Amino acid sequence: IAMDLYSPPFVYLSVLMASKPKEVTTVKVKAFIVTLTGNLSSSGGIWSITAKVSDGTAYLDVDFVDEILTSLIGFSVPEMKQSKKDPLQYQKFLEGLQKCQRDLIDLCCLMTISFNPSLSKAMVLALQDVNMEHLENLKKRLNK
Amino acid sequence: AGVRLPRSPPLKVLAEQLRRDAAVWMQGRVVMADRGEARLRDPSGDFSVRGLERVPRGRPCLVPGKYVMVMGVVQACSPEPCLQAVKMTDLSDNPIHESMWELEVEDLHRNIP
Amino acid sequence: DLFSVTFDLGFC
Repeated sequence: IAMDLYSPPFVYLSVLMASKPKEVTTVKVKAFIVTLTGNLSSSGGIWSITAKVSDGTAYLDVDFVDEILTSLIGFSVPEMKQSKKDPLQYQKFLEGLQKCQRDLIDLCCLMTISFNPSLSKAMVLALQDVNMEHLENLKKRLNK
Repeated sequence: AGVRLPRSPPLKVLAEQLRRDAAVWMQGRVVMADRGEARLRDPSGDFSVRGLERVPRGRPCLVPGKYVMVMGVVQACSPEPCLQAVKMTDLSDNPIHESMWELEVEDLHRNIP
Repeated sequence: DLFSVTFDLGFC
């Protein structure tokens, strides 16, 4: 029994590759960021960043939903703009920014990932922090 | 872009698994940390890592009692497995990672022929 | 002017 489609607590990247999906698909891996593949962008009025992540089965280039970043930085793009008018507000941002960098350094958890098979690269939608309920999900899956 | 890493994905492995049996994924409590190196403890046993010399860090200080994941290149399995750190991640935030980790490995190994 | 909170890595 290896249809790891929705089998909790998370699934694997190689399972998804091996399945070869016809259209856009949603999974949870428990992954970590290997590197950042690009600069942090604020273009289009929102945050974006390309990292390469992994779950032990494959590597994956991901983009990041503006929602995640705003929370990690505590600042939206427009709040960033106004954090200039006031310099003390900028300071507070500059922190949120290396705070963001710290976060991504130490980031490892379940990632709701949206894989596009055609244009080949995925896009991280949520980050679930791994809890004890997930722990028991893996006990049952390993037939205990 | 400004990056370079091994062709095949980091494998979830335990100290023992290496010690008994090239780019890997291991975790463990920090037993000793000094300069560019540190010795870790997972439920299987102990393993050394070098080259922290050159990995990114969230906190400037790697202290004993922390729990961390290492993506490393294997060095010399005998007589206790050494690693060459490529990247390292701090998991001390979450007490679960420790509990979970032993299983995380089995589950991967069931799922890859 | 520059952003890119960039953590990033090589080996060898």
